Amino acid sequence: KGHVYIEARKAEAINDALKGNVNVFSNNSKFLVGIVEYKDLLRPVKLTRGSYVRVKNGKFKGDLAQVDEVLENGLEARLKLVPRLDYGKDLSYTSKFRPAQRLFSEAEARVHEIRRDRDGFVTYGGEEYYEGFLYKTFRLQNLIVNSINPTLNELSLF
DNA sequence: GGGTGGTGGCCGTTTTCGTTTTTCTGTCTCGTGCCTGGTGTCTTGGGTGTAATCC
Repeated sequence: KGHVYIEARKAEAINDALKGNVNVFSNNSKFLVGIVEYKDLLRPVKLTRGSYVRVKNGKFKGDLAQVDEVLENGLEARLKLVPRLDYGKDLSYTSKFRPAQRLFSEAEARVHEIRRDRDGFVTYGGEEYYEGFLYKTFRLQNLIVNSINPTLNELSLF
């Protein structure tokens, strides 16, 4: 970030390539690059099913999960979460007023608030609930699969 | 119903160039004293002076 490279053959060529630009610090702060480093400036640079992942988007941010099914297009990956639902207690959400999490129990939703499709698979307000676990189409940008440090609650649960 | 979009949330973040008194501290060209290698001055004695005559 903040570093811009221009491939020229003379210093004044770089000067005029960066001249006439207001998005450039007025200083001519330019440094040469070693032969080995030339290719190092253009180097471009772990998502598996059953991989423990966390969410960062919308209301369910910061919730660990399991990647369930990846779409053929390669942009959206299904997740297995522990729902955070209110059972119609205050329906008449964000990432700061959210109550705690708990696996879907069909009995509670039936008693308080529901189209049963298969055994354990419940479609509730556009949400997929398999065996009490939250299923929804999560965009790959919304999820973290690398560098996840499991917490105490995850050891207790996972 | 579903496409387009203001939106509230979330998320993380910088850059046009536009005064006063002292003591202590660290450089500073500048100077001086030194020094050593080419050189300085002495003085003896024999050659280079000199002088006549031969032949």
